[PDB]
Amino acid sequence: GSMENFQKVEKIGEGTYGVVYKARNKLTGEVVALKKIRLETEGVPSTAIREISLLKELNHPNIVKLLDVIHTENKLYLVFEFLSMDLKKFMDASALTGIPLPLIKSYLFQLLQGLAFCHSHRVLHRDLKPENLLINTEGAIKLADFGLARAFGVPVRTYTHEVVTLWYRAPEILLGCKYYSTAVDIWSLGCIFAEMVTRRALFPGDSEIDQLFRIFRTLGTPDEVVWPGVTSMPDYKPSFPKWARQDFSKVVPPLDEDGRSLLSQMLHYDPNKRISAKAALAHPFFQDVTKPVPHLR
Amino acid sequence: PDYHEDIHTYLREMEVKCKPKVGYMKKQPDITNSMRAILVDWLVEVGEEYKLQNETLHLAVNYIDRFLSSMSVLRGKLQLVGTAAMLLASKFEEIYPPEVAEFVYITDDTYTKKQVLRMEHLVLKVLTFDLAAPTVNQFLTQYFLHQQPANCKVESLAMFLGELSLIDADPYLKYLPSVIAGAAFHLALYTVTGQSWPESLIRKTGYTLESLKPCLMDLHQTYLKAPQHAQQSIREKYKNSKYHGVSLLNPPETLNL
Ligand SMILES: Nc1ncnc2c1ncn2[C@@H]1O[C@H](COP(=O)(O)OP(=O)(O)OP(=O)(O)O)[C@@H](O)[C@H]1O
Ligand SMILES: [Mg+2]
Repeated sequence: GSMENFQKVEKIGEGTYGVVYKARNKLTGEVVALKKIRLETEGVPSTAIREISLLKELNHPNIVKLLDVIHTENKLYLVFEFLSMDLKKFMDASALTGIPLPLIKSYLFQLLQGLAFCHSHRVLHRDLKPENLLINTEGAIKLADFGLARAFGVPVRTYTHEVVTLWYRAPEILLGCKYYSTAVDIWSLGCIFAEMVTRRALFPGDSEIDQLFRIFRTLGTPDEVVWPGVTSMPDYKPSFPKWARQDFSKVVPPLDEDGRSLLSQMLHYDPNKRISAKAALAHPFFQDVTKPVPHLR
Repeated sequence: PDYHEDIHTYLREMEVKCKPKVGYMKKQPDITNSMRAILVDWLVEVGEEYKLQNETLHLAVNYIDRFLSSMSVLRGKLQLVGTAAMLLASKFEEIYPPEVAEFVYITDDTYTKKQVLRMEHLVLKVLTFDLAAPTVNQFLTQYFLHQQPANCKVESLAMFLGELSLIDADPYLKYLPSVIAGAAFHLALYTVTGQSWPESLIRKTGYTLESLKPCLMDLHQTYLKAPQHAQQSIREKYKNSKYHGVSLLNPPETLNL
């Protein structure tokens, strides 16, 4: 693979380094996404080093496929399979009518399959959100954007304290725990599950403290009963307001019993008790899952 | 809990795939095991100076041995390959990797910034960006979960012994990381507590003391002879309280195996 066989079509995003182009293989007809990464006199960005080495190990139907790395003097192109839309654009197009339940359930099932596979291959994603999930016309949804991902160890050590865009960021990151692990990706998926149902973000804070207080007002302020060791966490304050946990049926009102049960396990405070992606695949919420095509262009 | 078994299984598959060629030094016309030993010892000091993770060191040595399995290098360039490998491992593994200038600086200006950057690119091409390799370190930390109860000295001593195996391609290039970790864990356990490789790890790994014996016999000798080895940076490093001063523990005279 090389640049002469590709014909650029249009800009479809700009992460950094920075652009992503839709392009066409002239000899095979394959449509692809070209992520350009500009080569700072600091060499290859660590984000690209991780993104590429992790992607080369992850071959799964629900993880975006890295096809090739075009590798010249001043430029680095990543060639990906092209997908029509991101989940964030799809939810905007569904503004008024909403997203059919069978699609939501199909997408969650697939996201969980994708994530279980990541976690099984010792990879933390760390930036799950709607704009990083890609959908095609056949009804697939795929994890994309592995620029914040990392290979973890067993047991984990302390990793980067930043991590996860704020709205989707787990309480254990927000409370500054020295160790976090696969549970943080599940927390993000639970937020996205809620968001597919309501079509607005579950906890849209603008600062770390605002984000915590929104979580506390929805799920109750955690005590040592619900989350042993929480009151000793670095950024825990005994002055935190103590909100009652509200009727969980009020958090995402259209959800029925099985959906609520599943959502409650993904948003459990204690990362130890929080459901794994593997165990969630077997939740009764999925007893009747199918894979419909999206109902929209 | 979840994924511990899946991850172990996956690392056991990948370590076969990421393994350097056992013969490679005999195909290198200009460098030797002795030169490699010197380089690896220097990388330990670099790790000391910049306070890098142990995992970063094991990754770098893995990148070097894989690079040298397909690329002939002259002795004056071996250190450049080592510098780029350490830079890559740092970018992969560290929260705060040192900057490129810091890597140029510690080669005592043998090389330029442009050389280091060009070698980084070359090493990535040759490895085809396959950077997520299993190390002795990554097997050790899983094996540590099977202690009863956890013992900081056993852990530190196992890491020390795993690190010593990095220095000598003869014989260690012929053993898989999971096997070296098994030998280092047993030997540490035996040294500090008198206990043996636990049956719970036989269930997990499928390795017995019988199948670990060849590696363990080598490692035991390495341990006995460590104070007389020409490379001393690992012993110095493991005198620090960070590693519970384990390099000052006396090796056992015999193992019973
Ligand atoms: N394979 C693909 N097919 C179609 N669109 C894609 C693909 N990869 C990326 N995009 C589009 O480009 C956007 C940015 O790419 P990506 O998220 O991988 O990188 P990024 O650096 O995080 O960018 P951003 O921060 O803008 O999301 C995505 O949200 C998506 O809309
Ligand atoms: Mg993105």
